[PDB]
Amino acid sequence: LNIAVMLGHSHDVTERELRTLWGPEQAAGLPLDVNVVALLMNRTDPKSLITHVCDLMSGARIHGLVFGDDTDQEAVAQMLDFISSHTFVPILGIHGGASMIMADKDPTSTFFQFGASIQQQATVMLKIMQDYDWHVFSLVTTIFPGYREFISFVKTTVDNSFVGWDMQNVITLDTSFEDAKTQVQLKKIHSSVILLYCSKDEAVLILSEARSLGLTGYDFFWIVPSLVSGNTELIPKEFPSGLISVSYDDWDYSLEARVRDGIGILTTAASSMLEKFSYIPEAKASCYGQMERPEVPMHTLHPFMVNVTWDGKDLSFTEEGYQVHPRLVVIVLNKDREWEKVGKWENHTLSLRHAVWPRYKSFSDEPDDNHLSIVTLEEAPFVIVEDIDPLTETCVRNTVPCRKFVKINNSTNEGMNVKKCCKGFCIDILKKLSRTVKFTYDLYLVTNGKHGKKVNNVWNGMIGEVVYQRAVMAVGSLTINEERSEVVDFSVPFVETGISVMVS
Amino acid sequence: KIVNIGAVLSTRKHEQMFREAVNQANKRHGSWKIQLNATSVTHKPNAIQMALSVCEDLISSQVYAILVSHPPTPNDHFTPTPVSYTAGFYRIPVLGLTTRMSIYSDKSIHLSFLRTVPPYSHQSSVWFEMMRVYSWNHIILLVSDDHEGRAAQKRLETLLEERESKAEKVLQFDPGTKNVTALLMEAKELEARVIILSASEDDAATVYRAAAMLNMTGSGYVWLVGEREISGNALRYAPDGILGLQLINGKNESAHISDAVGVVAQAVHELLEKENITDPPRGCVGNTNIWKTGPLFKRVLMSSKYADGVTGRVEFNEDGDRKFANYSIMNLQNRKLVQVGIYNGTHVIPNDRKIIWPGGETEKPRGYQMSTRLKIVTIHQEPFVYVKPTLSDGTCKEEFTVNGDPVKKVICTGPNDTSPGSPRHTVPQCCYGFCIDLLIKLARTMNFTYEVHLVADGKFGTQERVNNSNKKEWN
Repeated sequence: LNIAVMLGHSHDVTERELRTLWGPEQAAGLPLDVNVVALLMNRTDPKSLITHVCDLMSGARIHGLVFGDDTDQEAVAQMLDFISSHTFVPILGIHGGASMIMADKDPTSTFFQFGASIQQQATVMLKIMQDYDWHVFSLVTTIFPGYREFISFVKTTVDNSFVGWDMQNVITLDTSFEDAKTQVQLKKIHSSVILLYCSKDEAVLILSEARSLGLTGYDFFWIVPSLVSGNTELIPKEFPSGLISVSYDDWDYSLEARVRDGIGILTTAASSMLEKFSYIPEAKASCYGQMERPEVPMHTLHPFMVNVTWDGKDLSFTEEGYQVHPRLVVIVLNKDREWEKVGKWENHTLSLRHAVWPRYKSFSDEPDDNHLSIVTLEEAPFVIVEDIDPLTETCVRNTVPCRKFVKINNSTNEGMNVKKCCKGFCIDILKKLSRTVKFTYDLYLVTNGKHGKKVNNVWNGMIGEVVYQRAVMAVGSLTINEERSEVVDFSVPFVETGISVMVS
Repeated sequence: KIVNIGAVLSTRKHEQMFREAVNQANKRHGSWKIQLNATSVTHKPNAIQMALSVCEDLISSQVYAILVSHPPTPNDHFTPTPVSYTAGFYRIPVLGLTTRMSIYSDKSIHLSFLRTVPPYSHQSSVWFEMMRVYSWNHIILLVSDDHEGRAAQKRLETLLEERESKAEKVLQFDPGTKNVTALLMEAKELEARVIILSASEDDAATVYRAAAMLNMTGSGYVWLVGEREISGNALRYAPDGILGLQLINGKNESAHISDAVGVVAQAVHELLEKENITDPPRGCVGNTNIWKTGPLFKRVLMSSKYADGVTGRVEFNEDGDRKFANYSIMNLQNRKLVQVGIYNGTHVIPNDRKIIWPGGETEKPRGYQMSTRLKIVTIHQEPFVYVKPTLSDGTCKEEFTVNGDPVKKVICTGPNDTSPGSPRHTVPQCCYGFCIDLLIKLARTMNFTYEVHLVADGKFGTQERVNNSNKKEWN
């Protein structure tokens, strides 16, 4: 019947009136005369809350609430408790401080928010560690109120995993402005992927320290969620390439699209009211009196917000008000330090990415030349290629993923780089060389030719990848021929061979 | 310079006590230009409002800190959320004076709210001191499922597993459990009779009825009680000899006024020694920015020590609750509380008034009483357990070994259709083998009886996942 809307100063008010008119003419044509009152502000201010909220509660007892701000203060969504409990009116938090979920939803809270759902944050962070097989960790949080929760999430959800994630401990920076104790605790990072759970200014501090620690090198990786990114409109300076956040931002969406979605959620809750009741518990009158009690005898939307579906998208909510099928726009910073679309989680909470493994790409450079393109043939038992095993991850005990060029058709020969599991002699040898020569090795497979073909001396296979430097390194079961030694240098023989004859 | 400090009471005579303590603060060790003006507000008749005086009158007068009582009735659901969190927009520190609701002790949501009176979950640690005086190992825990209750569970389980002491049962409740009798019959099944209680008043009173009702009130049935259940009708249906707690200087709030004004005054004179003292915002309009010295307020309040308090040393935990506040342990005797236990915070002082344990004598009981009845389930493995049927009598036969020796046989309750998804019928079935010989040797040398069963699964059982694909459970 009535929905109130308070926003950050953004896309305008008559625009939202047109959005409401389009949502009304769209679908589910509402026997309830839904009427919406919207405003644009910039305040984190409780007298503004008193004026706007109490004057709209005086006016016709407004029943719906939508809040997308241009703010970042987390406790605002925690201060929505007194609206949820001193009006008992359901609240929708899309952007701004209303998005910032740190309020574990009370039985007196009437919270439903499009904000960064915490349990789903932990699971999506772990599936990000899955989908590029970054099993080796380093964990740095702080002791902001509510991070011990995330410590419990990481510990339990790794211990509930049979994957066996390589654990480096949660390095909790105690207080700010230590600046010597923090450097002692951050010289304890001795792995590649660094997982941060901090504020924004502390992230400025930690990146300023780690650019001195050498931890911001660009073979390291940095997956830092929406606690630090927040507004993608704000891009501060010390935040390099390869910073990976998970946020419900309007890259994939707009403001008014989520407006119409959330109003539709409220109208399906109101239709379930009109199913199970035929009347509605009205909103309160004033902020300045308590007439009889707070007896919710007509049973507000918490069983009615359980089942919400719209337009092929389940906009239903869990018991703690989080999204059953969430959106979860995964956004990675690049060379230009631009917040760009990478991952999605809308299809059964499964990842939808670009298959781009390398993202730290010389923003605050840190050049590194250690990656050895080793493109060999499938040579049993030197090279034995398996496929991806569904063993709760893509991690088999003796394998390396190797990106084949799987061509689409004969006319469309686009070789999709399909990672496939890899074993054999030479891969055990490259593991031995990662243990002795200790560098990184890039495994792919040969499609054009096998070893080398003098097609007017235009080499194919292994030698075609060596001469034209496709495979800078090439191992194989390569016969060191005199003709091949004319063209390509060779190492020591490591397996004795020659020509033999097989007979019965 | 001018520091405005608020106070939420119900009276104004103790607000004048705050004013005279502010005069003392201007006199004592804190001097001298002008730095204090008086603000003090009673409780409001409308619990919706609760911030009118705060923004219009306190934040407009730039109040740094407010000292808050419970309510004007102090016993309804009006335990002080709203003034605290309406001060908690911009991360302003608030000291709860006598609050014991450990919901407020949760730092994760209650951001900057510290107490001169610690809640009951700190009292959980106190019961561990009972352990080291009274030598227990088998523990009965009873928790109404509360955020207070689960936080106290967390403190209990940490302080158990630090000393490797192991509780037996944690039975769980809501505030309002009256059919406790099933959980009471579960509670009849233990060596332990050590009863640790955490629920509301009428919960306790009905339990003192139903358990007494069980009988379950005999010597050994020791009632370890939180102070909420030392109020109301939980008082009026409890038996005698019950160990209860009392926080010393919990109710004389004038001593809390004197201590709190001394603490906050020298905390302000620690604040004024720092740098970049940000200006307190007048308006709750246009001030779109949280405090910067908010964490500097926290670093002042956590690191300041006040040994010269009326209640003792006013020095805090890492919860902002006071360390080494004086404890006493009391005993309803003819429903009259009798002093036994005294603690500085940790130092055990049993009074000469004896502990009649709340059933029989003054003898320290035992939650250790064996039954010599051993629940055994036996895996269907021959020759270890030959699982054959019994007679038509349900009894085993009269057979012999190869040596002509009559076999030690065991009637074993177990399913017929020993497969999952089948009609399983618990039938007495004869059992034969090694382990029966072993157990009867141990019956002779050890004096135990044995309660032998068959496996419904026919399996050992490993850690496997239940649905939601993470639940690693032993099967």
